[PDB]
Amino acid sequence: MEAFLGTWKMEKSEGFDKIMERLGVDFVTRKMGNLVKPNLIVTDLGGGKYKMRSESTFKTTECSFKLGEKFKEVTPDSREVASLITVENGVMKHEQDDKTKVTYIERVVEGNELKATVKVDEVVCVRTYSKVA
Ligand SMILES: CCCCCCCCCCCCCCCC(=O)O
Repeated sequence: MEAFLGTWKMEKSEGFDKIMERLGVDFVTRKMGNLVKPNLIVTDLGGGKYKMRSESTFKTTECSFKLGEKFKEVTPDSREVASLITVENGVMKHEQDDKTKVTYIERVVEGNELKATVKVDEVVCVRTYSKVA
């Protein structure tokens, strides 16, 4: 998790519309989701716990978790999901099961850039972030 710590600003997004469409996100929310460019703040809480916070004009969302420990998450579009985050060969692997679809998120860091790949069924989205601090 150490590679992911800090603040990251979203620069570009591709395919997020298609992800939201597949997940059943409603029209108004999708309009918002396609516009916003969130920050992502990843913090070490000690004791193996971490927080991810996402700030945007839509809302602030966050979650605190330990690696390899299933937890309840609410997504930004207000689905209740069962989530599980691990790190494997440098890749943060974050699954979200909403009981209809499983969303697979992979985050990777190379230098100043964090790339978040989001997959639902065959749909692929990539969101690229730059390091702020
Ligand atoms: C901040 C905009 C929220 C818009 C609502 C979209 C809800 C779809 C949820 C997809 C799961 C979360 C994807 C996070 C990807 C990332 O870290 O950039």
